[PDB]
Amino acid sequence: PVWSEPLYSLRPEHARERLQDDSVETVTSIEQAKVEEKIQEVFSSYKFNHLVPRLVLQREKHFHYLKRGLRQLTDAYECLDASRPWLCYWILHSLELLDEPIPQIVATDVCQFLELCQSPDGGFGGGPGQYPHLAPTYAAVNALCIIGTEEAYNVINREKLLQYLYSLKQPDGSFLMHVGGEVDVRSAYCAASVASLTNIITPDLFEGTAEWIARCQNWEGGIGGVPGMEAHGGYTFCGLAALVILKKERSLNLKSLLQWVTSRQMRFEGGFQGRCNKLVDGCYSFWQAGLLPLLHRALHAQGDPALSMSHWMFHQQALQEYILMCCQCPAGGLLDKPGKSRDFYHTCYCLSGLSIAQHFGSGAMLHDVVMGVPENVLQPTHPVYNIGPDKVIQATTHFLQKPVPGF
Amino acid sequence: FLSLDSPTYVLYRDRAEWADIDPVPQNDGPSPVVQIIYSEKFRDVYDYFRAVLQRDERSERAFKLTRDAIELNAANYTVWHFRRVLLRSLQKDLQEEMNYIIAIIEEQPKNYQVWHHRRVLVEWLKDPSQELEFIADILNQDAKNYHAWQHRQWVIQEFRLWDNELQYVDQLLKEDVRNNSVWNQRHFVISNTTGYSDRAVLEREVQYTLEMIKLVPHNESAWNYLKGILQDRGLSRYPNLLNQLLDLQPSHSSPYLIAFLVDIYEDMLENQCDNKEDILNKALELCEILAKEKDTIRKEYWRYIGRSLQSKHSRESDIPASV
Amino acid sequence: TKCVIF
Ligand SMILES: CC(C)=CCC/C(C)=C/CC/C(C)=C/CONC(=O)CP(=O)(O)O
Ligand SMILES: [Zn+2]
Repeated sequence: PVWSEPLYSLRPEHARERLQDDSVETVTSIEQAKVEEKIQEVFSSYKFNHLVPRLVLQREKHFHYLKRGLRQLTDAYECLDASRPWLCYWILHSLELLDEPIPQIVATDVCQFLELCQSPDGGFGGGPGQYPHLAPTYAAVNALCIIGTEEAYNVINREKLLQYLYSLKQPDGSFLMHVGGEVDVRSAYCAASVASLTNIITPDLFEGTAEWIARCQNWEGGIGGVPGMEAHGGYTFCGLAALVILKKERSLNLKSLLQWVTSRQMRFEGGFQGRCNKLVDGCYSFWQAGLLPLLHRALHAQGDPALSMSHWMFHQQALQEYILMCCQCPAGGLLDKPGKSRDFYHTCYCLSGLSIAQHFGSGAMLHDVVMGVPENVLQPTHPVYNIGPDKVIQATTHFLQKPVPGF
Repeated sequence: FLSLDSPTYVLYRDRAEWADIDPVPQNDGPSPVVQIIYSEKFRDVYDYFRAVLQRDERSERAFKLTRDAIELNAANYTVWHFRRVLLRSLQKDLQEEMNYIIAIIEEQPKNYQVWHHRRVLVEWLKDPSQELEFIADILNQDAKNYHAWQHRQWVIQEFRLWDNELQYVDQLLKEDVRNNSVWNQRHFVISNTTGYSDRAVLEREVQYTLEMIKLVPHNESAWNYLKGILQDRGLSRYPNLLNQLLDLQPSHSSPYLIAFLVDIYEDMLENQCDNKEDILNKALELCEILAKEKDTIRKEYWRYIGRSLQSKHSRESDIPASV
Repeated sequence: TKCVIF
C-alpha cells in the first residue's frame, strides 16, 4: 500500500512500544525515557524534515576512519595503551566486514607489531614489553587469523601459548585473565578461542571449565561474570561461545538462555540492552544478537524441529534499523547510542551485529535481509570467533597440520 | 608527593632525583600500527616506568612512579602487577594502600584492575571490616555498578557477612524497584542462607514479588524474579499461580503477564495436565497475540514457541502417521 | 561514557 511504511521503527503502531512507567518513576524508568525520547527524534527526523527515509551505511566514511586508525591514533586512545592488539583486531575486522582489502604492507606491519607484543613466556601483552594477558592474546590471535597469511600464522608461538594457558588454569575449572589477575568467564572464552584456532587443546586443558561456566548461568537464564552475578550479554556470549568450542553447550539450560537473550532486545529502540532494565547499546548488537546464531546451531544439533529456516530468533529488521539510523557517526565510525561518541570498539561490534542481522544460515539454508540500500550488505562473520567464517576455516585447517604441543 | 594534576608538576626527565636513570622508549618497531600519539606527560611517565620495570628497581621512587602511571592509564595491568611486587618487597603499609585504592576506585569505578587490586589487599590483610560500607558508597553513585556488586558478593561469601545484606537489598529495592542488580543480590543472599526450599521463605518471596508486580506491572525485573524462583520446581507445581495471574489480566496486563501465562501452560503440557488440548490452544492463542500485537519485537521467538508447543502437544502429536 | 570490557 501507499500508506504503508516499510521501516518498522517508523510505523504508527510503533508508538505503542514506548515505555509504560505505571506512573511509578525511578532512576531506571527516567533514564529509559530519556533514551527513547532521543531515539524517537531520530526516527521522526525524516517526517519532520519532509524527506523520504533512506538507510545508507556510510562505507566511505567508515573506511577512512578505520584506514587511518589502523596506523595512527590521537591521545584519546591513551586509555587503550594496554590494549593495542584489540585496536588491531577491531579495525581489521571492521575492514573485513566492509570488504576492504588489507594491503600486504599493512599485514606484515601488523604481524611485526604483534610479534613485539608476544611474551617470551607465551601469550600476548597489550603492547611491547607488557606482561601477557588473555584479552590481548585473544585479540592478537584473531587479528593474525584475519590476515591469514603464513607469516601471520607463524607469529604465534604455540608451545609457549599452551604453557601460558596452563599457568592461568585454576583447580575449579576457571582461568585467571593474567598472572596475579582476576577471574571471570571472559578468560574461559579467550582461552578456548585461541587454543582451538591454533590447535593446542590437550585432554586436560579445559577439565572442569564447562562445569565452571555452567555455574555462571543464574536464575535469569543468562550468564554472569562469576557464579552468583547478574546475567550480562558480554559474559553470556563468552560463556556460550566457549561452551560451543568445547562442544558442551548442553551443560546449560538453553531454553532459559534463549528466553533471556530474546527479551534483551528493546521493543522501542530495536537494539539490545546488556542486562535487564539497563540501556540499549550498539555493541550488544553482537554480544547479544550473536547468541541467536549460537543457540540456533545448538538447538538444531539437538534436532529441534521448530527452528525457523530463514531467520534468527530476534527482530533482524529492527536491529538493522537501530544501527543504521542511530549508531552511525556522520564523520565515520559507529557508536553506543545517539549522544555517544564513536570509537573503534563500537565500530567493530555494531558492524558485526549488522552482519549477523543480515545473514541467516543453517547448513544448506541461506536467507539474507538487507535493510536500506543494497550496498549495505556486509561480509558474514563467524558467531563464535567474530572473524570471517572463511578465516576461521583457513586458520584451523592450517594449524591442524601442526601437532598439539608435546604431541 | 607531586600529583599528576599539580600546577607545579614536573616531567620525570626534569627531576634531579631521576638523573641516574635513562628512560626506556617504547619499542613500536620500524613501521608502527595503531600507534598512539601520546601526550608529553604520558610518554615521559611510561618511558621511566619502562626503565624501572626493566631494571626491576624495587625502590620507593619506583613505587611513587607507579601511582602516576596508573593515573595516566589505570587499565595498564602490567603497572598494577609491578606495584604489588613493590608493596610486598618494600614492606609498604597496606592500610595506607587501602586508603589509596579507595580513592582510585571512587574516580574510576568501572575499571577491572582497581577492584582486583582492592580484593588482593583485603586478602593480604584478611580484613573485610571496611568493605560493605565502601561498596555501599560506590553503589550510592551507581546502583548498578557490576564490579561493585561482584566484589560485594565475594566479600560476603568469603567472610560470611550475610547477616545484614537482605536488609540492604530491601533498602535499594525501595529506592528503585527496577534495579535488576538488587533483585540478583536478593536471590544471592536467600540462596546462600535459607534457600528457597523452605516453604515459608518461598511463600514470602512470591507474595512480595506479586505485590511489587501490582505496584509496577511493567517492571520486567519482578517478573523475571518470580519466574526464576519457581521455574526449577516447575511452574505447574503451583496450581493457584495461573488463576491469580489471570486475575491481574484486567488492570495489570502486560506482555510480561501474557508471556508468563504461556510459560505456565508450557510446563502444564510438559507434565501432562488435564484438558491437554484446551491448554494448548490457550497457549497458541497467546503466542499469536504476542507475535502479532502485544510483543512483535519478539515475533520470531513467539512463533518458535507456538511451533514447538504444536509440535509436541497437539492431539495428533503422539498419533502414528498411518492413522 | 565509554564501554569497559577489560
Ligand atoms: C571477549 C570479551 C573480552 C568479552 C567481554 C564483553 C563485554 C561486553 C563485557 C562486559 C563486562 C561488564 C558487565 C562490565 C561492567 O560495566 N559495563 C556496564 O555497566 C555496561 P551496561 O550498562 O550496558 O551493562
Ligand atoms: Zn557499548
